[PDB]
Amino acid sequence: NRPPIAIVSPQFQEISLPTTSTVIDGSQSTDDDKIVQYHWEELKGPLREEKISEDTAILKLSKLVPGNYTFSLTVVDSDGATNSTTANLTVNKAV
Amino acid sequence: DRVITTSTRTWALPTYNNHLYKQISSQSGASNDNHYFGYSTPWGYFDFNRFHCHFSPRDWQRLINNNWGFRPKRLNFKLFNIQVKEVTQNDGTTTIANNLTSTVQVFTDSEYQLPYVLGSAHQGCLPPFPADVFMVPQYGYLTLNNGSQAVCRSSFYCLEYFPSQMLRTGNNFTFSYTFEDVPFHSSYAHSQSLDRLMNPLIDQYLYYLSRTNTPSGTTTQSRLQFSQAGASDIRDQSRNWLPGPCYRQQRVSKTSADNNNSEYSWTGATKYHLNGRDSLVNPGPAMASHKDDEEKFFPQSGVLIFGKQGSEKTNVDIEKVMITDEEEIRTTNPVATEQYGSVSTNLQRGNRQAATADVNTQGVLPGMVWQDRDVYLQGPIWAKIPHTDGHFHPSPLMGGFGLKHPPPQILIKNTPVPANPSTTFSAAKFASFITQYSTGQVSVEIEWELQKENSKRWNPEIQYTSNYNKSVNVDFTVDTNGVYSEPRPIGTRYLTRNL
Amino acid sequence: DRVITTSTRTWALPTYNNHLYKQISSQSGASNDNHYFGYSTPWGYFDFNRFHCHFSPRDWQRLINNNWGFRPKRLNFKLFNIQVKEVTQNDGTTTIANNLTSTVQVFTDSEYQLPYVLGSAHQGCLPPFPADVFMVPQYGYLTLNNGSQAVCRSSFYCLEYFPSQMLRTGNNFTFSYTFEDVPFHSSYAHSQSLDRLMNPLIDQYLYYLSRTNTPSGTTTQSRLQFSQAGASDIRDQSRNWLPGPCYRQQRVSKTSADNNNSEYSWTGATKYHLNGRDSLVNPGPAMASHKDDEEKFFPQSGVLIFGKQGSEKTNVDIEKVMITDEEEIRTTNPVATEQYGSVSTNLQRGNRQAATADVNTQGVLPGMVWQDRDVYLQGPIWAKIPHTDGHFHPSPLMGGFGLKHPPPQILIKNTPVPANPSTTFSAAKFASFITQYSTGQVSVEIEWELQKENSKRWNPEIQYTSNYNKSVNVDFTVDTNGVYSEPRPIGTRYLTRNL
Amino acid sequence: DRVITTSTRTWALPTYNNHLYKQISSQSGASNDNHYFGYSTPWGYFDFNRFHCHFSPRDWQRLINNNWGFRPKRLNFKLFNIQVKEVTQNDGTTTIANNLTSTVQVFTDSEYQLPYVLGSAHQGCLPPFPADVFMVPQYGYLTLNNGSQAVCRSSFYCLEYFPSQMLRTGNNFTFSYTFEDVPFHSSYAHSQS
Amino acid sequence: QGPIWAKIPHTDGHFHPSPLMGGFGLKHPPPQILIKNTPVPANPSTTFSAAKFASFITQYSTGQVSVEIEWELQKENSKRWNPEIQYTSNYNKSVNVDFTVDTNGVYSEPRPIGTRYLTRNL
Ligand SMILES: [Mg+2]
Repeated sequence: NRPPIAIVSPQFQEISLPTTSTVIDGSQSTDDDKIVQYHWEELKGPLREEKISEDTAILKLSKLVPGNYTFSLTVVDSDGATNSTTANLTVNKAV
Repeated sequence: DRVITTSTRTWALPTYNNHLYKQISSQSGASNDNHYFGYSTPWGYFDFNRFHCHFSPRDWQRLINNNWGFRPKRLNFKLFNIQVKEVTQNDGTTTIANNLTSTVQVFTDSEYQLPYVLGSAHQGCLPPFPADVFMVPQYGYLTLNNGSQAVCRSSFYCLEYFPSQMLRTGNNFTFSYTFEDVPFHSSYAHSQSLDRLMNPLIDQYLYYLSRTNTPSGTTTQSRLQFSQAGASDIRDQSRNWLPGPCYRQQRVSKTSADNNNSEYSWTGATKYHLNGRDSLVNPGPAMASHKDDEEKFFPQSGVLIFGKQGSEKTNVDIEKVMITDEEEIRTTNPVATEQYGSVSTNLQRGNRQAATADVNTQGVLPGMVWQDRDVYLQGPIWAKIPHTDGHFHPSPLMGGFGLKHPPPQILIKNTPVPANPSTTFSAAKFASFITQYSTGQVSVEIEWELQKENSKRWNPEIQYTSNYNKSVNVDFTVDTNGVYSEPRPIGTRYLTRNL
Repeated sequence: DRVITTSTRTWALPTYNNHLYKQISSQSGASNDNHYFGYSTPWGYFDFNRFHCHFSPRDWQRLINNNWGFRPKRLNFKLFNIQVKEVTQNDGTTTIANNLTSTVQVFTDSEYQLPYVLGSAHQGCLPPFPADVFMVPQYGYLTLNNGSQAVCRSSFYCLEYFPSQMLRTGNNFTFSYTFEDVPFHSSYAHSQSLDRLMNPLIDQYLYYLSRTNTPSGTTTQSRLQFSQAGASDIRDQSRNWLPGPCYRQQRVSKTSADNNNSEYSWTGATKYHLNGRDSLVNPGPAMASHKDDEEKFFPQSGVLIFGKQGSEKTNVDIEKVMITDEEEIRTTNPVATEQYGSVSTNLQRGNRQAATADVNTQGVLPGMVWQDRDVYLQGPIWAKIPHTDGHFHPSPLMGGFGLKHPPPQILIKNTPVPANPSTTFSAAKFASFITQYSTGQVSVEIEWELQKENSKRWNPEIQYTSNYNKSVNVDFTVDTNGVYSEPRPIGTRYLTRNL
Repeated sequence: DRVITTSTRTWALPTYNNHLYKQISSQSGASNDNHYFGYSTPWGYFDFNRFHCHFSPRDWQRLINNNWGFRPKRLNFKLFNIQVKEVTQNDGTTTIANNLTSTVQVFTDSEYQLPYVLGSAHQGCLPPFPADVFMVPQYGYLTLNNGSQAVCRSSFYCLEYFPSQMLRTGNNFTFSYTFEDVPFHSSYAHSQS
Repeated sequence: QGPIWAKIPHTDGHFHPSPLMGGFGLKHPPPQILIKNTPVPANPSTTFSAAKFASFITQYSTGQVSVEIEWELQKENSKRWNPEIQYTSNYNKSVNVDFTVDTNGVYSEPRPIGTRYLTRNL
């Protein structure tokens, strides 16, 4: 079989305060057979406690402080094949 | 109390799949929500499941300005003046000739043994304008899938297995069908709202809690007080009924600056989750599109959206589509973009205040009343009610008549005609054919039953009418190039009735 | 289109309660959810409310591999070859003798005046294997309770008040009953899912919002765009129907390491709250046990769980039980352990993003379709529909036929026979009796109506079949000690139909 | 206690042997076990002697999971919507046209006077899948041989000698046959040895 | 996918005439139905020639053929207690469905299906 392809709707999130919650969609990820696992991971970002690291298709980020973020989405095949793709998020402080 | 529509059109049927049945799937890679597995067949089928394949715009106006209801009674379907043409290309030229010996096969699935695909709003009916010639659509269907793969209960249907009728030039096909007893569609709006059914002159004999605390020196004190509601506190009246069910939709504006600058076409959509995959609810349960004086807002996926003439297939701008709106039912059904209401969440007491919550989803409750979605001139007529153990109020969500035994699928295909065979036997499957296609006339005649309007109201009603001013083109007409267009969606609720 | 089952068994009826009616309650101390109040009676009753009391395993296979539906039509019940035995113990020895003068009393509650207890999945039916002899169960019932105490509306029924039939050796009892018109059970799975009923070859004429913002220089800009859905965006298609209702259950794994290390059998259970007390919902509304390829998961209390032969009563390990699974209905019903879908929660605008929420509870909505729970060979046949003003879709949640007037309770008891009375009158209640019990044959004959399978599918279907390989024991047979066992639960959905 | 199967297919019949009857043999050299002598004819024949030319797989399953036996009772055979095409090649191109005047000859050998070749598991029946179009097989037969040579009792059959039916476009052919009493096939295994 | 019948050879003696490949041995099997295109001569010379005509107009025929067979059945009537063996499709997922056409329109029969699933005693 062919390995899955990870897809993220927004790749340049531009959300500033007071808006503290954005969202990244990974439900568009596609592969010949079906995807059996979704895995989100924050590669970098503002040192804080509220982390997600969840296993859902659509990622919901809340309580986001200002700074730069980078999330890596990893999807898994029914055979075990995987693929990853990165997402960018920027949270600016009010003006 | 009866109106008979009759429509004749000219169709062209090519040979599909080169006569083969093929397995089709999303096995090229898709999202979990987009995976499928099914079969494309070599057959074509006849689709006349839209009101405009039967009613001319003037007929529609006559129907909606004068009737409170209508429903289909019977239909007669015909195929005649059939002719098969053989196409041969030599030296980069095309020659077409008539074959009086070739046939066309017609299978009418009156026992509903094949997957019913009419009822899924597909594009391929008899054109609304009678002078248009149309291509008959290819029949295909889907079965169970697990990703892009099939499972054991997945079904494969071969249509030749069933007995069909053969037609050669000169032969004609007739089919008569009777619709089952179905409720009349309600072609009227209500002149009263559910929360205004009382007599505004007389107070109620019943009481309601009108105050909870009262002045006690310098501060308040807990004290329950009751009042009888009259016209001044009309919101507090005791009532016997509740607004219909709801499944909240997101709200978008026809004014691009009123909307958020992000991608929420999917992330903010109202969905249903079935066997691991999400589907958009569209259009969901019948709800009002907007509340009074907010005509610019509509439910993200809560209304039927038609395309204007010549509109493309993807990422078309809002000026290319005609967004319908169901503001007529706002008298009984909740507004699609707001909460159904509010409900208590805790138990109040001396040191705890009453808390409440919005209810964004509301299943049917005893005492609920509602109106179903409206039908349009360019919308669906019927849908087959799924064959299940239970189906609550089986009125197709896109609008129309839910039928147990809908008009059967009428499938048609060109009989294959082998090209020159070798002179030595070969067990191999025949793969060379004489190129051809058929064409002919099709006429559908439906008898509709009507409920004549009989209003005793004094002032004049609302009627659908053409705009009396001057214009470059007339609505529902052909332009200077011969192109027919439908300028707007025409609903069915002009007349009024009280609740 | 008919199949008649007939079952004969040998029963033994002891004297219960020593002929007394006793008040029973939880008055020894219990939780609020476990309190009760009722009466144990001296009567026994006949229970044949399981499919295996009528169908042999082979009969069941014949039924499920060939029919799309079936429902009960009539029944004939008999008691014969009755014999009463008197037991006398002298010098630590037991002597049993026949009494041709003693009787047995049989009361058939055809007017439903007594609390109906059949329909609560109790263990005491005619054994599935015809050579087993069974003890007739004791009849008891519950009434209203307030803690461990009764209230004024609490009812007390004395069965002698009603006219019964007396039977001595040689007398026999016959009873015929006709079932009311009830829907056929659906013994088939669907070969199509609700979200895949479209023709995958043709696009829809309707549009849906496909994009909300678009590139504008270096950033995006709000802009609504629409598309017509075809096969590549099949999740966005406009549909006419919705999946059935849901009441979310927790998910547990048959693999102990996949589960949390805590006690949530109750704290994490799906419950209903009635008059101050909680009850487990089990099995609740018909839902699919798991989504594709997750056969190891099941609803905490969403499926019927049978015990393997010789399984104990409490805290039995998972290898001792047979967990059923309703994956067949996943084509129309939601998966029991996931959300019904998602719904909009706010109103988006320039400075506010669209927000959504999962719906873990969903009452019926117009346009919803669903399949009821499957019946099993070792499961319930019918249940009495509660006598209430309203009851939506009265299909017993454990599975089976909901009946207004179910087969009546047939109660039986040994007539008391006083031991040697004193020779001087005493008004005191007689408390010394001659020890005895009765025994006899019971035969139940049910006529079932069938809907023969008539599939026009081309490829072969799924059929229930025994495993063709070699084995130490044959399934649904007796072992080397004479013990009969049912190795697995056998459902009824093998054949397939389309939606 | 009855099940009726029905199968319709589209066939193509070329002209065989260029209309000639030819003597055929292994006279080009063969082993003693492979020698033969016979005739290839210009005729084609219809073969529906396989269960899949009548039973769909689902039908077969319905039959085998529910019956202890079955046997054929009667059959009805039809030929219809016949059309003859004439092929003319000019300047390296192919043109096909319809001839409503030409015929097709159909001979049903109900008196079993010709060598019966059905029953030798040959490949040319109505395809199992109903949408397949098949070429009608050429009829040929063998007679007595002594090596690659014939002997005096070797028979030669000319099919035109028999009376056949002529069919032009529009004409159809029907034939009904009743099977003789034959034992039921045993569709069951024994549970005892 | 096997043979239905065979013609029993016309001989003086034939012990238990059940075709060895399987099926129904028949004395008078369904008759051979032979068919052929009538020859149509091409342009003949204008002077008589006794020689055999060897030039023909190239052609072929085509049409529909339908066979309808009525079969008699002996319904299974087992009084056995445990369940029998039945022919069944494999309930698991697969790229292609058995006895179906593939992505190119090619029909295939994946395995041979016999007729002996049900059981009787000896
Ligand atoms: Mg893959």
